Amino acid sequence: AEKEEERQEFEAGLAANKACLDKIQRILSENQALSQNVHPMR
Amino acid sequence: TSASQYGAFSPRPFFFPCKFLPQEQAFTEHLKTTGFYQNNSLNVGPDRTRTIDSPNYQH
Amino acid sequence: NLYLLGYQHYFQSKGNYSVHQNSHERYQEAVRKVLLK
Amino acid sequence: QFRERCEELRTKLASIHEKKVVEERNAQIEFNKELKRQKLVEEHLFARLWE
Amino acid sequence: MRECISIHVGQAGVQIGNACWELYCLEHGIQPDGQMPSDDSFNTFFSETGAGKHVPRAVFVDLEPTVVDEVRTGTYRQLFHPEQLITGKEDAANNYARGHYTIGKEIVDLVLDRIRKLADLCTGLQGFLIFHSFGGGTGSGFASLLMERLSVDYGKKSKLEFAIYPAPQVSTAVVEPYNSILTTHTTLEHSDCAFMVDNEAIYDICRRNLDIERPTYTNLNRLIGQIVSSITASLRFDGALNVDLTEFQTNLVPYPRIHFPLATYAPVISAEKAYHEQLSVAEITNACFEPANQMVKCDPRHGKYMACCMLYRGDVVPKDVNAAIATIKTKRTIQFVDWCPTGFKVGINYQPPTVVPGGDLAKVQRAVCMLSNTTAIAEAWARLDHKFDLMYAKRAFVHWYVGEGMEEGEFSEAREDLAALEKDYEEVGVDSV
Amino acid sequence: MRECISIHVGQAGVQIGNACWELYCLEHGIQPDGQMPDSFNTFFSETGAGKHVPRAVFVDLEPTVVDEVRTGTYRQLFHPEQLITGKEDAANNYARGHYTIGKEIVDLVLDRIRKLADLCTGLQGFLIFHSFGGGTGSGFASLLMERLSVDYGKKSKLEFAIYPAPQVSTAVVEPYNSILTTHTTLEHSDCAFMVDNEAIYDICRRNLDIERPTYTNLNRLIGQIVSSITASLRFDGALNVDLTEFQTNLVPYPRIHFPLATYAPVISAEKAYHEQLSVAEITNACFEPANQMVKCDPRHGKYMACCMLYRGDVVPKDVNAAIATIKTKRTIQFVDWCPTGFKVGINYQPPTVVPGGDLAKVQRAVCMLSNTTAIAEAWARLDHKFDLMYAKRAFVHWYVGEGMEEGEFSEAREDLAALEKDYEEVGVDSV
Amino acid sequence: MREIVHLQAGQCGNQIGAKFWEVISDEHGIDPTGTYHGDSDLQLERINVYYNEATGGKYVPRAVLVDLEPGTMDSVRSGPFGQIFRPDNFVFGQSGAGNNWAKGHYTEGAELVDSVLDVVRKEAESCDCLQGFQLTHSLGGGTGSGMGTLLISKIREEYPDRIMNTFSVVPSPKVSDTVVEPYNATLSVHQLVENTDETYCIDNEALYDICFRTLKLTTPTYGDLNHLVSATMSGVTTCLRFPGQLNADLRKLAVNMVPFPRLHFFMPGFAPLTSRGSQQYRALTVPELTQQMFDAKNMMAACDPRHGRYLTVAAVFRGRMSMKEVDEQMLNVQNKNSSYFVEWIPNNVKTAVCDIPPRGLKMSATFIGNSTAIQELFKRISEQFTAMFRRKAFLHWYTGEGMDEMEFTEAESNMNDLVSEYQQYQDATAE
Ligand SMILES: Nc1nc2c(ncn2[C@@H]2O[C@H](COP(=O)(O)OP(=O)(O)OP(=O)(O)O)[C@@H](O)[C@H]2O)c(=O)[nH]1
Ligand SMILES: Nc1nc2c(ncn2[C@@H]2O[C@H](COP(=O)(O)OP(=O)(O)OP(=O)(O)O)[C@@H](O)[C@H]2O)c(=O)[nH]1
Ligand SMILES: Nc1nc2c(ncn2[C@@H]2O[C@H](COP(=O)(O)OP(=O)(O)O)[C@@H](O)[C@H]2O)c(=O)[nH]1
Ligand SMILES: [Mg+2]
Ligand SMILES: [Mg+2]
Repeated sequence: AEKEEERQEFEAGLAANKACLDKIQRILSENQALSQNVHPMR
Repeated sequence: TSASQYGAFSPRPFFFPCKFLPQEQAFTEHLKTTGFYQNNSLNVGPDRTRTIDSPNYQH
Repeated sequence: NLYLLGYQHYFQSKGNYSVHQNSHERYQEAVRKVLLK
Repeated sequence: QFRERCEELRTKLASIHEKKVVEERNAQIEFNKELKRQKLVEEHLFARLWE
Repeated sequence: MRECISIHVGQAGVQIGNACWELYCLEHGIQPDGQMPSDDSFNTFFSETGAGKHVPRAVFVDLEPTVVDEVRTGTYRQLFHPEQLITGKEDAANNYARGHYTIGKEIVDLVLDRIRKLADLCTGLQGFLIFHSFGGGTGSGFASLLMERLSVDYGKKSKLEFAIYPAPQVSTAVVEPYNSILTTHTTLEHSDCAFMVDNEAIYDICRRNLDIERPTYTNLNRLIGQIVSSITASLRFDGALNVDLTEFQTNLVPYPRIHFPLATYAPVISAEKAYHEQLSVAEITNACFEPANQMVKCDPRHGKYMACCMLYRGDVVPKDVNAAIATIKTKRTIQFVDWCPTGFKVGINYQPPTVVPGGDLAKVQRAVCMLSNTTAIAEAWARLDHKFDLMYAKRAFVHWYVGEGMEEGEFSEAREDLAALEKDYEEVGVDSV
Repeated sequence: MRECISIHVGQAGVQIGNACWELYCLEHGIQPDGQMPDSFNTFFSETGAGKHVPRAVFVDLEPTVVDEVRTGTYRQLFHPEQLITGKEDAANNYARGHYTIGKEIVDLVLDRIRKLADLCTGLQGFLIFHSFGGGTGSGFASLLMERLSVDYGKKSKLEFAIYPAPQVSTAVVEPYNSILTTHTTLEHSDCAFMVDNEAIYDICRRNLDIERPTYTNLNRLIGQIVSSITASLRFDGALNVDLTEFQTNLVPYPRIHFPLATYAPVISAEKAYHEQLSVAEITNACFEPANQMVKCDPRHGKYMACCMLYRGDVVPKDVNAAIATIKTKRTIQFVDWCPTGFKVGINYQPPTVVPGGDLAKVQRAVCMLSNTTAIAEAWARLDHKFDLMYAKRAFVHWYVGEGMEEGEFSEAREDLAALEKDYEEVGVDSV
Repeated sequence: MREIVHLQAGQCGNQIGAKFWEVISDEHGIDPTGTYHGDSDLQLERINVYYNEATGGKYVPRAVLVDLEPGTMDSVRSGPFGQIFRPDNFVFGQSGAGNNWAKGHYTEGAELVDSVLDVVRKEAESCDCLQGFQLTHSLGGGTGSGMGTLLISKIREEYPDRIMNTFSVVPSPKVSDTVVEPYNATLSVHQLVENTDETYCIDNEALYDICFRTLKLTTPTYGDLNHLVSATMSGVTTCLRFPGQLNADLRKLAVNMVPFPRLHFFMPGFAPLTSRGSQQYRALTVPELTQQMFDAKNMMAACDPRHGRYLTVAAVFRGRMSMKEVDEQMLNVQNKNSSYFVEWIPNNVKTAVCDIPPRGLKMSATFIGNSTAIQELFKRISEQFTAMFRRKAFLHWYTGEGMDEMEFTEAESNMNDLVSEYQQYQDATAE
């Protein structure tokens, strides 16, 4: 049972890494340099 | 006149920087305009023996 | 990027909150008082 | 928080930033070209007056 | 908030102020009228009214009316408050004596009252930026006396000094060395920092790197405005290492008699040249050490650096900054005084410098300003001493100043003062090894 | 990471640079604008705008030769600062380019060298190209090396130099410049690749069937020589060989850095139709005296060091077989103290071809760097011609009027006399 | 109960603690607005150590942020956890120090020392049993190096028994941003020796070294650097907030780390830092933590401890480990290295265990060690401070503040006496 639990923890770590890579892809697709303020004549 | 050339520029957006992130004083300005934290109160504080406060010691 | 290792919240990965309303003083009084379901 | 906590986004932002800077510089190039054309026509008309 | 006030004096002063203020308006967003089409990053230069208007903290002063009437007529005729622009009916005509004793004293009071009002408008002020020239009679004498009175008016406040120093070969005047000798006591005992710049070096830099032939005063003024913008950018906009004026004031001056740093800007290149050049921290900081890019006709290699203040701007990284500084310190010809192994004061800013239409600088994502206090500047004063001595030997033009009404011994006094200051620079250059 | 900077000098250097840099752009795929539509990073350099800039310094004392480049097809490829010009030239005078006109632009170049060097992280060496005949190619290049060697104590300085042809000549005072430049290529050089234009003339007319060539044909075959040397650094191979490897295994004594180059196969496409090309056939032509790139016969001398450069669909098994056959031939001699004298470098990418060129598209190639003492006879001819003129003191007033001492002429002649004497001792095979 | 008041000094201090407080709120499941959404009853069991109770289920900072410049604090109260602090604890003046230690210590500090003393007294009396305070600041500025010294000296008189930590940022000679640095540093360590229970020497250049090599981060900001010192000082009080098999606190280490009152400077280090190419090829275990930690490349101070002797060593482990493997390693490092440990102190090692693993991780360790290599910093600083002071350079700035000249002389002297007696403890016979 102990080794089964450790194996499932390892799988959970893999899943978390996959999810963070996918959201890295999404924020790669996003594009902005606004910094909450464009120059006042733009 | 050459001096008139200094201000002969119509505004067009590509003479302007890519981003614009200035210093915003919205909070510390108020905290300046008002007085800072300070207490002129009367002496208030419980008596404490630290390690144990108020046991039930008895014979 | 020090910790983009998977976050893996420990206690979240693996009642009394209803008793003490997520208040520290209430929990201290409770654990002095038993009252933990 | 997660915007702060990634480096590869800073790399991509820098890349796209410089890429757009290039086109803005091209606009500046066209501006300089029109200025040179202006000064040339000034010289031509003054030559006409001299003649 | 941190505010600074500009006291442009003389024809050079008002032209430089015009270029600088066009730069500021274009940067912060202000229309030529003075309104915003759309935080309070302008507070250092502009004051904000209830109607939404932006008002300058700049007192243009001149003794010849025309040089300010074209300003009063031009595109920014309504941006600038007319009582800020103060004029005199007659001028000194390259006479330090006239600008110091006869003509200035009429409008001393008016200029002092206006700057008092501007400092009243300011709540916590940071510095008085002075812009003038060493050759002009007004910009020498009137400037000198306004320092003399402003020192006792505000003993503690920082008084930054930007000045046109007479070029070693080319000159726009013949009587200029007397004025340049007599002014130096003011920038010695009544100034906090000075930035003497010769037009000849800027001409060489422009025709060399910018590749623009047939320059004019506008091309120089745009670079000077870029320098002042780089100085004030850490104050106006945020940075991971922000440096106010007091920080770099402290980390440049070893002794009270030594407040004459030297300026340097990079990259200063045309757009066509910038097309084929990668511009990195190392490249720009190596270009800022070349003697051909100095804004004063002196070679720092003939002397030794005592201090260096550093202002990066744009998309800059502290890792690259440290690597560049390490390379510079490993350099051998780049020498340092024995009493300073650590001699850099680094500050960084986020926003890249803007670009003026019709100007010359192409926009570069990162840029460098250097304020190096070295001991190679004394040779310029040596050239001035030689020319002034061969002048004063035969007592030429002295009748003008005497008939104006100042005593002749002040010539010898100023000559001895500058000789002593040159000796002080030599004493600093001496190493205890 | 591997980086090389070209320091081409003279009208030859610019014309060589036109052919060589055109080859590099086609080799890597660089558009005439300069945009790829990191094997290129040894020659080009990235910019912010995604533009690749050559690491070259073109210097000339006359503006017109470089002005064709400034208006050529590759105008935007080259950076304006890199191309350095001058108003007046040395005019076939060593002395003008060494004392009066050389000092005029010696310093501004060194600024550009430094900036190119600082852009590079790891520098391997400097490829320097010039001529022994012209004043700018000989006079100005001498000062630069003297300042470069004391500035860069360790970085390599290779030399592809135009040597005067034994019979034909484009100049009269050319023996004077050729003799007195030999000081620089001795104590300020690491290797040399002297070429006489005559030896290319017969090679092209015999092999490539072009009966009436031009310098562009001469320039292109020079380009293949430089490309084959650098090909190991640019691309991956089974046995990569860098500059430091073959410098070490070619110079037995520091006063001997004068080998002979040889490129093979050099055949027209139509005669390549009838010829099956293998590793053995091409490596036999690399030892043919008729295919020698310098007007001398190695059969009158002895090899002491042979450096072998292979490239293309080559196999190490067939390389070893070719070497064994070479060693079993009494026409080829080797010095006593070098029982093993070969150095094999293997590259994968075959050499490219240029439209409008002369060579055919060939799958395999071979470059040869053979040091021999039969190059000794070449400068003896130059000694004979210089002495036959210097006795009557002809053209001397030109060099004196510039301000160079007359005793340097005798000292220059003596130095090559000791040079040839040393190459006799190496030719001596003692017990 | 056991409470900490987090004192904050300077732009270094504000940015360091803001990242630190970002970490701890995540350690205790606190949103940027202030409530508790977590499911860990043990996260709330000891949350009063750092936070104070507010109405509506809110928990507030027990921090006092101090600076002499208005620009830094809006950066704090606009960031990831800006709004969690309260505007009253924000204390700061109108005029900076300009990196001048004297201005923040004498001239401008005196107007602001009152108000910060007011607020910290209220955070002190708010808690029932305050364990002790805590400051993060830099020795390279004008306020943290300046005002920060003036703050500590007063509250030492006010609260003598309470422990006092300091994560002082010491300047680096290899990378320095301030010409007037040595004057501030020499005038601050004299304050640190007299009035401080506990100090950790953090050097920025070491953080730049650890990120480039072990982390292989391409472009590090100061935020990555701030995260390092936050995780370190999370690992010091981790046993205080959570239960463990063998518990400890700051005072448990404090008595166990100070053989003599003059020595309270230590070299923090972190165990589990690996790059992203190292995550796949690893197997976390108690030995691998000790291997990564004991490597002197891993330390965040600016000196190599092989040049000195380990006086006392602490290792605060965090997670679930078997203790036989814990103590056997600590004995194992003592036996193998028979030259780097002091002999008059057998069993040099203090070890503590906290069951709750670090945030985002399964195993970790934190280290506090006293070596003789700390004297390598001071004597190198004295090499620069004397070079400044022999010519009285940059002295009129400090002299005009109203101080005399003997204060410099006593500063180096006390600094010289510290390293002199520190050298003696390196060369001392136990028997
Ligand atoms: N760099 C630069 N220098 C200027 C400019 N305008 C004037 N000067 C300098 O000013 C010096 C002469 O003084 P001016 O500014 O013309 O006039 P002034 O300072 O008011 O003194 P007076 O002529 O007596 O009225 C010359 O040596 C110029 O170098 C300018 O626009 N740019
Ligand atoms: N093989 C070859 N030789 C060249 C080339 N260009 C010039 N030469 C040789 O260079 C010699 C003369 O020197 P140039 O290169 O023409 O001119 P220079 O080297 O700049 O020296 P100056 O004429 O004094 O300016 C001639 O003998 C030519 O044989 C070339 O493109 N290919
Ligand atoms: N590692 C690190 N160092 C910092 C950070 N912020 C500032 N510093 C250091 O702090 C020094 C400047 O401190 P300063 O602001 O003048 O301190 P103050 O005068 O007390 O406000 C610089 O030398 C930096 O190295 C940071 O976020 N991380
Ligand atoms: Mg005037
Ligand atoms: Mg020529």
